[PDB]
Amino acid sequence: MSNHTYRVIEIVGTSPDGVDAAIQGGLARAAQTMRALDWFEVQSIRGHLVDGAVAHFQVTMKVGFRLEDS
Amino acid sequence: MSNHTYRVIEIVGTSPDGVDAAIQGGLARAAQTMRALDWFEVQSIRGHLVDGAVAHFQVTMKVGFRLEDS
Amino acid sequence: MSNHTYRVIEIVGTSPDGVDAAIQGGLARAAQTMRALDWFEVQSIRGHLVDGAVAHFQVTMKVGFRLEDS
Amino acid sequence: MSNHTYRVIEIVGTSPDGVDAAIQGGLARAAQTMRALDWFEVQSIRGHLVDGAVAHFQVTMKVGFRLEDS
Amino acid sequence: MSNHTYRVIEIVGTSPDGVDAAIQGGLARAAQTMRALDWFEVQSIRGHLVDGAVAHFQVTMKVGFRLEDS
Amino acid sequence: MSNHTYRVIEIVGTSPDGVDAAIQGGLARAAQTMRALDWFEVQSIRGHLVDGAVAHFQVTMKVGFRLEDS
Amino acid sequence: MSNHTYRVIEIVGTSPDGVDAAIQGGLARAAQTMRALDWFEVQSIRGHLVDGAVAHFQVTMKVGFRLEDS
Amino acid sequence: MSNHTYRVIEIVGTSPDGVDAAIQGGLARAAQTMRALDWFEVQSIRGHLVDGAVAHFQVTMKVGFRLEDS
Amino acid sequence: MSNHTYRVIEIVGTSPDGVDAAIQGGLARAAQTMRALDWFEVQSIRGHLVDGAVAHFQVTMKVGFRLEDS
Amino acid sequence: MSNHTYRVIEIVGTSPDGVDAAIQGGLARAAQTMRALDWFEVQSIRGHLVDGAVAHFQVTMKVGFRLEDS
Amino acid sequence: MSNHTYRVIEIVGTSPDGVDAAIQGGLARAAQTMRALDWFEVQSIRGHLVDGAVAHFQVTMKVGFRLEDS
Amino acid sequence: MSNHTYRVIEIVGTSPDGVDAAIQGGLARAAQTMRALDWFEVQSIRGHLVDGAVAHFQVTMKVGFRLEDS
Ligand SMILES: [Cl-]
Ligand SMILES: [Cl-]
Ligand SMILES: [Cl-]
Ligand SMILES: [Cl-]
Ligand code: NA
Ligand code: NA
Ligand code: NA
Repeated sequence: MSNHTYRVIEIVGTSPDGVDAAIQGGLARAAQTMRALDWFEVQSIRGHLVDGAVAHFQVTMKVGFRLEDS
Repeated sequence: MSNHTYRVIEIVGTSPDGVDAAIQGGLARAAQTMRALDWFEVQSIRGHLVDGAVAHFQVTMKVGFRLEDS
Repeated sequence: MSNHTYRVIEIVGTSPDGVDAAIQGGLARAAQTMRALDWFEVQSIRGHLVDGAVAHFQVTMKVGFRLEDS
Repeated sequence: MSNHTYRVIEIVGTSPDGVDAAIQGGLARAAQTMRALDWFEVQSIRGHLVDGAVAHFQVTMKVGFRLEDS
Repeated sequence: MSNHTYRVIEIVGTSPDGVDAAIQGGLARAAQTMRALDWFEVQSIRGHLVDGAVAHFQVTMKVGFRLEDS
Repeated sequence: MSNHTYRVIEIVGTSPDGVDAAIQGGLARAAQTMRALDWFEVQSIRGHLVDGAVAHFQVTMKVGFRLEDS
Repeated sequence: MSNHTYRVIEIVGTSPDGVDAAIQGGLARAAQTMRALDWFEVQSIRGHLVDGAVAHFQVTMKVGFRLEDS
Repeated sequence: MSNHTYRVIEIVGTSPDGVDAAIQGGLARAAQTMRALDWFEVQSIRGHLVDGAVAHFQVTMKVGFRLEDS
Repeated sequence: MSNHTYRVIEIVGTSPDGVDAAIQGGLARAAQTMRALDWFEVQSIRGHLVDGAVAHFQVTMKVGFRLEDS
Repeated sequence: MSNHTYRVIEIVGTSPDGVDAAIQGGLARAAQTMRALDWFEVQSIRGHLVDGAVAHFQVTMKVGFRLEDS
Repeated sequence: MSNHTYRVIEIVGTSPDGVDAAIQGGLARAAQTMRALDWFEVQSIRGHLVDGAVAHFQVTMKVGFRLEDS
Repeated sequence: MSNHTYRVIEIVGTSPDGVDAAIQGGLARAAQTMRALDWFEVQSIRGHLVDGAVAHFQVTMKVGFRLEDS
């Protein structure tokens, strides 16, 4: 690596099934329309409540991928 | 949302199961008293150990709800 | 101050009229039933949107007041 | 929210008329070509000067919007 | 611990005799009117001056205790 | 900028008329005897109270200016 | 405790099955060779991606234990 | 500067040479696409190792540019 | 407090006695020059060691005072 | 120094008699078995409470020392 | 050290030749008109761009020196 | 990885020739005695000054490596 640049994106996964589901969900959505993802760093784990249960988990994470062509 | 006001307190949720559990359990007691929980936010994930096993996951949280009374 | 023992709570004042407004309402609402609020400290400035205009600013502030000693 | 996958970007709105103004323009300009901006979050309040008067305030804010899922 | 929840409170101890006195003082006031306290985490050590000496030490700390009944 | 060596100092502007006001006075007062202030950066927004109304906002800001080089 | 002194080392747990597993996994290792660990503290949650899906989570935490005998 | 708006993204610059190189290289690709880079800000300096030698310096950066279109 | 302005500088206080001493000593010299010290704030507690004894406690502080001149 | 390299370990000092004692206490231990410690840095000040009073303070710090000979 | 106080100043070095040049440059300017400097701690590494290259590196650092006379 | 577990130690690199050298220097040492280090992470950049010039930089970072075999 001497000329390998990365782009760091921010997404917020959500799911009623917990942190891992949320992380997993958000990530599939990125890789979906984005080029080979490489890593993710969680920024925060939030949430909304209804009856008094976690309506949905919100896991903000930073996602990195490589840029290439030429 | 006209000009409501919110209250943010800090509860520590605990469970042997894991993070999700600890949070869910923590939010359980908080709601059992309070005034429709609107949102929560994880401050940290700690845990107590006995030997080579997690005794209890400790997920400290910030929960916000309504205070827009009169 | 040698017997002075203060208590710091957290609140989130909202307002469609900016930070100043959001701060002002929150604190007003707070005292409107609570004690003699001494000071406040801004934790974060956020907001919810609709189009490209802030429906309401969200200033969460830590507030403190002198407790009772005898 | 279980399919909701948001994207948080960062912007810096400027204004010679204070924080409120700087925040307002930034977000307006943002949506003026972008999607349905959900929320925003203040990262920093800065400013460039000339004499002893703020030429323009600089509010950098993280902004998020719902992505597309199907 | 599977169903052991905690509440995290904020107090500001004060004393002219230093950090430890301040911590000690504030804590006695909490335990005084509060249920069995469990731990405290210092948040900040501030102070006010008179002749040029620490009029009073201010040690903000977070205090945790257990919630129980049934 | 290769000889430009700036000095960053910290100040706290106060005002009963909100953040904007507090920021404005502080900087004005600063230059009213000091050099050519280049930029400023908000450290914290606080305030002292009386009833439930801010007696004066307290914006502490880091300010910088170009030093002298020859 | 009374005069106990503890060491805080820093490990990183990894697992294909989420935070809990990585947390649990990492500790087991520390326990395999270290005297009764007392507590852990999550420092971060990251993960490598060899594709659209998660290759495996990485939970980095600080583990604390005592030391005294003679 | 009337009331322009800026965009801040995050790139990771890499180089075996060192920090300076990694940043310079990172900024190279960022500019090669974007819209006159105004400023950058280092978020962290990381690096990959093979044995007893630095494989690649990794300087993550925040780059800001213009978005004041219409 | 009409619309005063304050100045915040950073001194490092030192003492073999302990934290309290180091701070008290640090504030001593600061005041011996400056302009009625209003408040202080501890930034960190460090210390130098020779062998198995604390050589000197180092408490870095932020001291604020008046600058509301004309 | 010139080409020295240091290790930073992390210990936790505890004492029934305040911060100083815990700080002092903890170090002594590190010194008891580690080659001339050079510096320490307070990371936190916490404490357990078995009642209204402080059972004992807990001061967690990072201790640094060198390593070179051959 | 029982009565050794320090002052902590803030400067922003600049240079087109990288972080080290910038650090080096800013420091010479301080020591130039200031009394024996003792240490510096980097606060941030920023920069401005022209053609798309680092017009100049900006390294904000905190500089410490001793105060003495009598 | 799959079930790997890593240790993060913390070293400090020093050099008369800037950040790179100190970074490079420090690591070499860790490598001299530690099994194939995998990654490093800059925690700070400081330096001692025995005069107007830099005596030598001090780069403190966290180095990570694995551990597993049996
Ligand atoms: Cl907090
Ligand atoms: Cl960020
Ligand atoms: Cl600071
Ligand atoms: Cl750390
Ligand atoms: Na989980
Ligand atoms: Na460099
Ligand atoms: Na003390």
